[PDB]
Amino acid sequence: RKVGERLEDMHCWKSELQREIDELSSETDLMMAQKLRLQRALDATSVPY
Amino acid sequence: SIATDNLQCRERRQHPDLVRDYVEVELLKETELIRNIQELLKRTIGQAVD
Amino acid sequence: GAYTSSGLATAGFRTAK
Amino acid sequence: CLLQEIRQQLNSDHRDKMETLEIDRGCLSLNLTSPNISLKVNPTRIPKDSTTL
Amino acid sequence: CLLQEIRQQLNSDHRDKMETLEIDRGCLSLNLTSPNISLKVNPTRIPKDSTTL
Amino acid sequence: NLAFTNRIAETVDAKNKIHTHLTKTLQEIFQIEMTIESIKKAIKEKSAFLKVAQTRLDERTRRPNVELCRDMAQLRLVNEVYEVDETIQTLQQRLRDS
Amino acid sequence: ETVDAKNKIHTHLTKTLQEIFQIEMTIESIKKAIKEKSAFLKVAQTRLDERTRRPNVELCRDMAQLRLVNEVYEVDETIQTLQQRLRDSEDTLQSLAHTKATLEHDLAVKANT
Amino acid sequence: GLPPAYTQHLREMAFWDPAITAQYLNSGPRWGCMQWRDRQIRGKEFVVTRNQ
Amino acid sequence: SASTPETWAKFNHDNLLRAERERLASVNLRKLIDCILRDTAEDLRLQCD
Amino acid sequence: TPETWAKFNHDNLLRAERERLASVNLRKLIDCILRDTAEDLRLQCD
Amino acid sequence: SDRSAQHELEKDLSDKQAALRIDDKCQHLRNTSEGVSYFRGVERVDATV
Amino acid sequence: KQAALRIDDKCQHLRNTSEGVSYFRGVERVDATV
Amino acid sequence: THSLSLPWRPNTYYKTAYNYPTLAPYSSRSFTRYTPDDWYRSNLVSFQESNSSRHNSERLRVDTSRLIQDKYQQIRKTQAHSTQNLG
Amino acid sequence: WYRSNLVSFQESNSSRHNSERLRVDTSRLIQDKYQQIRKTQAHSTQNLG
Amino acid sequence: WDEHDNRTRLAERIDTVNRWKETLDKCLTDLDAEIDSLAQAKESAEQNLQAKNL
Repeated sequence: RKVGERLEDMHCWKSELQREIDELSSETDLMMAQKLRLQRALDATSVPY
Repeated sequence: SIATDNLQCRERRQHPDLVRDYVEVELLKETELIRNIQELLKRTIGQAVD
Repeated sequence: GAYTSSGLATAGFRTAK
Repeated sequence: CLLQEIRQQLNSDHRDKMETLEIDRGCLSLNLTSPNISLKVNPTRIPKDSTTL
Repeated sequence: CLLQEIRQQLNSDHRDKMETLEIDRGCLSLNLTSPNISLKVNPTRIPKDSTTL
Repeated sequence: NLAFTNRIAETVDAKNKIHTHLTKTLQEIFQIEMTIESIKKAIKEKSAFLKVAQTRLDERTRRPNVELCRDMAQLRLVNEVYEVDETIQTLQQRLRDS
Repeated sequence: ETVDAKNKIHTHLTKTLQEIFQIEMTIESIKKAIKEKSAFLKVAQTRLDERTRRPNVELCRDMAQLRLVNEVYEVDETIQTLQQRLRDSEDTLQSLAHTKATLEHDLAVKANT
Repeated sequence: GLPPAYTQHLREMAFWDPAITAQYLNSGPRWGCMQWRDRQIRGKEFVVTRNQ
Repeated sequence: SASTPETWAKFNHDNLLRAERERLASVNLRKLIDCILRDTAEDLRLQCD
Repeated sequence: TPETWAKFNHDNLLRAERERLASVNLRKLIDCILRDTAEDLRLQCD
Repeated sequence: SDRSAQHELEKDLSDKQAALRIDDKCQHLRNTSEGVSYFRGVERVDATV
Repeated sequence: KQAALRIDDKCQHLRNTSEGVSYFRGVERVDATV
Repeated sequence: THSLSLPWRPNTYYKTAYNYPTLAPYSSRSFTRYTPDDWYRSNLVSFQESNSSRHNSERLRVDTSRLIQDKYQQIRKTQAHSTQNLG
Repeated sequence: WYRSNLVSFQESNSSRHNSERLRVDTSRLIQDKYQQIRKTQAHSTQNLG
Repeated sequence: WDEHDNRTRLAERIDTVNRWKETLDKCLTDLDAEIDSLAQAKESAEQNLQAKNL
């Protein structure tokens, strides 16, 4: 019974770490998408010079 | 080299006469004195070329 | 002069007797 | 003006291939007993890019 | 002890080779344009150490 | 007492090549100290070169209205400044790793 | 007024060179203080590391340990404050060099007159 | 003797890059966000220059 | 053994807190980048006009 | 002026003589410290 | 019973002697002692009984 | 011409810690060239 | 709620805290007699750990020496170029 | 022509009294830190003894 | 033209002195290897001498 209770305890931290790494991956994808706009803006400002 | 050779040499000594005698403390002083001497010679060598 | 800035890490080792 | 634009695109493509070469050489340099290896989450997935050869 | 002797002689000779390379490469890099170009006190001065080839 | 003979030979061999490993570790620590000293000397020398180049450029840029000229040496000095910046940063990274 | 203006700039420049020499000496003194406090941290933490290898009941929550923790914290605050002093002295030396270049240019242009 | 980007900086009109080191000359990327930084964990190796 | 349960739980909780703080910082960075690009485009349009 | 000319030359001569003085001071400290180290090492060997 | 109590005092004596050697070598440790080096995190790391 | 010559002569004759070599900051950013 | 075990062995904690600095203290707040296989395991791990650290330091020295030579030569040649251009 | 002169002398003497205050406070802090740390080192030797 | 031919002579001397330095580098590294390989053999004689002590 104690061993089963410990398994039930470890499942919560497993799920939390899984959820947090997936949310970090989605957020850094959105930040890379915001990063490419700055490079294209730099080129489109290199034109009017 | 001769000081480290004598320090390692005095560890073959059999277990009644494996001793910390007058020789051991003077050999420890010899090792530290030799290293201090050659480190200070290196530092004055560094001063000379500057 | 006095080597107050440099410390090497070693000595002529014997443990306990 | 046209030559300036073409050189901008070729600069971007050169940057992409240099970063690619660098990551692939790191992945080759990894071996056994290396301090960076671990079990990775979902390593068989296909990302949103998914370009073909 | 003999190996230590030979090591010390070869180390001194190697250090001398590094010094003469380090000064002669700068002598080659001297140009017509450099600041420290000057009339020295006595050219064709054979020094006290005359060691031929 | 043969079990004791076994155990003493076993522990004595453990002692002996522990001693060998200790000697090699101390010698490598010595050479590590000498390498980090070389790194620090290199960093202060590159700082001196940066001093010289940037002093030359700021002394040059006070020139009158007609002689404000974009010579080759100005571009060379700008490239030199950013080159020695990259050199300095690489030397600090190697210092931290050592 | 060219002559006494030029003499005023000359006195300002000479004393400025003096003061910059003193500020450089101050910089080197702060550097020496920093490296000696680093050696003191080295001694204290090596002692604290070697001390905790004791036998089972000899691991003791002594006033020596309850003082060594404040030792490491106080030398950390000391080296932090001295690093801050180094940054401030570099900033003031920058301002002095700016004033030196400005009055050098003004000395030259008034000396042309 | 000099390469082309410095020459078009020498000339009159602004047909040059606002960023001075050209990517066909630099060893490294401009504005490149990756290091491959490893951490000290005992028994597992420390590899310098993973990107090369 | 190598850990007590409070130590092991605090280990995992500190990892979660640091990762959450970094996600919030990246969100704020994305909002800053959008504001910067908006201001750039409007100022350069006004100058060309 | 000639006074600046002579002043400039004598000031650099002064700097050169200061350099010679520093070299002689270093020479004296060097041969003293070699005598000290050699005597101490032979004493501890005895 | 007497042999038992004598052995208990002898093992405590061994513990005190080794701790005495440790605290002696800590006491004579000055600066310029040729035995010091940096240590990281020792200000937080402790086992204490 | 003489003013430009004396400035550039002074700038040419520097070496590694000749005299008066000093840290400045931000003269890398100027481009005010006619 | 810890307890006192008469033999106390914090060696694993010392290794773990040397690896990771943010593990807060392991102290008694609020099986003896190792098997012979652990005796061989401990000294083989000691020997491999020393060899690993020593070889990492060796590879760092050779890379560092080549780096120092390269940077010194590069900056000297660039300074020579700038002096030629001002001349 | 006067308003350049007065501003030049103002910036000169401002930089001077800033630097003099800096130097005297620097020497005071160096002496304070030296004596404090030497004192607590002596305390460390006392408690180990 | 005399400037150029003496430039060639001096570059040749750079080549020869660099050749001699590169030729002594191998001897230095090999002497390090040889003193370590000989120092192991005395340690073999060490352990053999105690093995004949008992």
